[PDB]
Amino acid sequence: SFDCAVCLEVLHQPVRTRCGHVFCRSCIATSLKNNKWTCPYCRAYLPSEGVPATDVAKRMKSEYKNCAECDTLVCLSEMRAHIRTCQKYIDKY
Amino acid sequence: GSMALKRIHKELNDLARDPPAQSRAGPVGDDMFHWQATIMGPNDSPYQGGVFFLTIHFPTDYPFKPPKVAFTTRIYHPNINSNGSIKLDILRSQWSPALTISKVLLSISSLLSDPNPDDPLVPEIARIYKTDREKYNRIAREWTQKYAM
Ligand SMILES: [Zn+2]
Ligand SMILES: [Zn+2]
Ligand SMILES: [Zn+2]
Repeated sequence: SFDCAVCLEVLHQPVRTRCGHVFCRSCIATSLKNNKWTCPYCRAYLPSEGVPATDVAKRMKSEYKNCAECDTLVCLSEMRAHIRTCQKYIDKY
Repeated sequence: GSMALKRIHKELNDLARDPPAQSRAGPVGDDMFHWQATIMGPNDSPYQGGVFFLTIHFPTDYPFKPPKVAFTTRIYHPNINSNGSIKLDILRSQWSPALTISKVLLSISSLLSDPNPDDPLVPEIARIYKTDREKYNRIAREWTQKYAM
């Protein structure tokens, strides 16, 4: 599973914490404004966002998934890029 | 569309796709930030066979703050008062952004199964849960029959 536990969408700019938990750059960033120095999954202390999960980024390039709204087949590494330019998604919000 | 709205919408999709067994929750009209939830009284608890109604108010910075959740159905419990306010750590200082409304409903279900006499909201019911369980079980099943049935 390449889902982010915070936004519950496919990961975008995946970042791994001290505690081995993987989130969108922007989701772990935002969590640390609200609840600072705290992992938004396991509540453990965090000195920082973590590091790029380049191992996770890599395997998402070789994974595919049909879009929840329009059902077109999308590379996992490109899913965020699709959903922000998917008319159905946009016609919901 | 805010991240709060997208996340509340995602959670609603997931609950329709893989329904829970002893919980229904859904928006009230077109207000996506205002949900009503039903939970069954847990089997092998004094609440069994009762249906309990809950009001869920989502904050505009969801999921970084917890939903506000109160019982509308009256219930005899040390951690739920007459106003239907719930003392539950994950609805307060132990909220985390990874928690979802279904994890909240299950956590509330378990609070019916295993009350928290230490750190109570209704000291009179806490006192009785601690000293004479059979009494708490008698009165709780009495309130379930009048209110939740
Ligand atoms: Zn995310
Ligand atoms: Zn963690
Ligand atoms: Zn699409």
